[PDB]
Amino acid sequence: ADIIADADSPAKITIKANKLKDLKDYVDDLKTYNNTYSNVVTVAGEDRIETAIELSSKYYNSDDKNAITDDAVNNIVLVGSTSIVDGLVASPLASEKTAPLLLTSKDKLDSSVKSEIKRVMNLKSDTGINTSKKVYLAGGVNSISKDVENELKNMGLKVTRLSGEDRYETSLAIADEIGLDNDKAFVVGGTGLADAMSIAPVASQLKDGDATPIVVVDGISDDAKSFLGTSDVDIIGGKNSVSKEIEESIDSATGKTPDRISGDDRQATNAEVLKEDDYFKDGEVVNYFVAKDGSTKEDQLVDALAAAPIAGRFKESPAPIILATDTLSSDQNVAVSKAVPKDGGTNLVQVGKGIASSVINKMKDLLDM
Amino acid sequence: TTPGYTVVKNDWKKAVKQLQDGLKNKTISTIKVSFNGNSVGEVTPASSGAKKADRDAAAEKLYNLVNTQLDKLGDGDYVDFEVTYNLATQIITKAEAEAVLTKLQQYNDKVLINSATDTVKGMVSDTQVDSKNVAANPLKVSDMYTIPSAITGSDDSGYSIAKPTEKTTSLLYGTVGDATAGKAITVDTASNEAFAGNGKVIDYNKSFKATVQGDGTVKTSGVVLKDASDMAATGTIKVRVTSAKEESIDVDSSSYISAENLAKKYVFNPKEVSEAYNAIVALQNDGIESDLVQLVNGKYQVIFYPEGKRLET
Ligand SMILES: CC(=O)N[C@@H]1[C@@H](O)[C@H](O)[C@@H](CO)O[C@H]1O
Repeated sequence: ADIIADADSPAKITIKANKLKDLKDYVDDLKTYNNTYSNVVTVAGEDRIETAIELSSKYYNSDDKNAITDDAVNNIVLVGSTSIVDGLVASPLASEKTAPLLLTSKDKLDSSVKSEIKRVMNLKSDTGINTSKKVYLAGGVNSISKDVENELKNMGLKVTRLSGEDRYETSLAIADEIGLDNDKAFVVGGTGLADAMSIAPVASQLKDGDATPIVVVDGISDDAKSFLGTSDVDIIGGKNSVSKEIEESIDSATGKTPDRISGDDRQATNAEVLKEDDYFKDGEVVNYFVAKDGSTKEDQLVDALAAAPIAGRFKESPAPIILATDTLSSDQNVAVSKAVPKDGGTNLVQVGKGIASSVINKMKDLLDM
Repeated sequence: TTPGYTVVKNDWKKAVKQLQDGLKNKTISTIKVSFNGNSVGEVTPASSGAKKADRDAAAEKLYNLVNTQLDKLGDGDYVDFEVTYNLATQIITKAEAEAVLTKLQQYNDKVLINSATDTVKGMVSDTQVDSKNVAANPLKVSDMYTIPSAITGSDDSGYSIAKPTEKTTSLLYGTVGDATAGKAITVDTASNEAFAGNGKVIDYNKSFKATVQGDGTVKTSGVVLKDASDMAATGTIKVRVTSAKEESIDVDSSSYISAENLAKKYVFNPKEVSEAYNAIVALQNDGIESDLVQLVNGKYQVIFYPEGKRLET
């Protein structure tokens, strides 16, 4: 009848009940609470630079259950610890190059990120660092200085820099590296970043190892017109960021009438991204990430930068990022409840720890965990 | 994924005693013992356990072999038994057979058939008055059967109860005031048998009953038996003892640890928990048996062995 137990198990638990009523109920609650403590986790350091490393530690070159890779990596993407605009365009790049997205200070390469670059590529004095081991620098000398670039070269490493003199053409430089090998391209304005972070985990989703590039327009440059040859475009953000004029500039330059995903609030457009079917299929979203929205301080959207490529490569079902520092909006509340299947969610990842406990608990209830 | 039985350390004497009793009544032929996965001996009564002295010697050899190992069992250690058994060969002691004999003799005065009235059927005389049935005295078990007074056997081979010797009655079964004569009452030879253990007990629901037949006649039963258990007649059972501790979760108790605090305390194999859940549902809806879900002492139950403790945060 019974079984021969594992000699290392410390307990023999027997659960009893009169009605298999109450037995089913107790086992059902156990099944969920067991999965909760295993699969609901926080990943944060005590610094934006230090949080980005903890993501790298957990998901790249790791023994973790949900690591993107369990071996060393060849590529790395680097972004200035304050330049949010750059590493938003960079999130697709990190996804296609199978690279972690790390943050550095502009003056000097920080001590911490330097050691993580060694750990994640498995750099050792007894093995030759050959030409496959590379670092991408997303941004100009404005964001990541010439000093830091040379500090990397002197380690014996390859440093390609995608950049320009302004935000509009750096994004072009990054987008040109990313494979524009299919008709999708996301467009965002120089302002309205919290509209744009919502699309970073989507652009990072891969089809045949190809990511979807994003371009930052003014709301077009002639370079962007040639770049966007006959493309279907989705504009993310409101008109405040992308005018209906430049919506037509795209309509004429390509020949394609572009679609727009927008909301009143930054949390509303977050909720709108989730509810788009081309983005996430209805009733099949089990993996979720939570990160600060920047309501209390616009500078905290940096933490969503490093998590976006990991969420878009998570397991085999992609993950959105739910932007919420202090509270969740009703739009996000209903969108999540529609995204989750009947059974519930399987994974919840809190990125950074400026997020109120209320918000995490609301998520747990919506997802039956 | 291995069938068997697992004993917590604190219960090892209880379990060992069971194996000893099995050896003494010829149920167990051999037991193969091993410590932490390595064979260290085998207990087997001499000459198929024909002699009580040899069976008692095997019982002692078992305790002597394992007691210090089990009492000193630490984290990670384990003792495995392989029990070869056959319930048919079970025998009974002098005290056991004489204890059944007394409970059988209490049925001596029990009534099998009552006397008939004009309105209900029962015992009626075999001869009539005015061509119409009259009543007779009730039928005792002592009238149809003679239960033995003593038992038969020895300590080596076991003891036995002879089947009560069958007798006849010339009285009949019918209604008082009927023209038609009463119908005959005879013993059922296929419902009276001797008792000597052999993995069976006395079936008191079917023993010493009168059973009316389709044609209207009555057959009586004597000593009827039934299986002591529904487990297979023969085979080899694995039994393990570990250093684990036993925890009882009664959800109907006044106080009991909630499912939340259980996942707080231990980590469980996800496949094992869902396999239990699914087993409950298939029983609740479709009536499907499952080894995972059992009904013991009027309570359905499942058994989990968690991977280990959950690390603090
Ligand atoms: C715990 C356990 O299973 N003990 C076994 C039992 O299964 C078997 O029926 C009996 C022989 O009658 O021998 C006992 O040792």
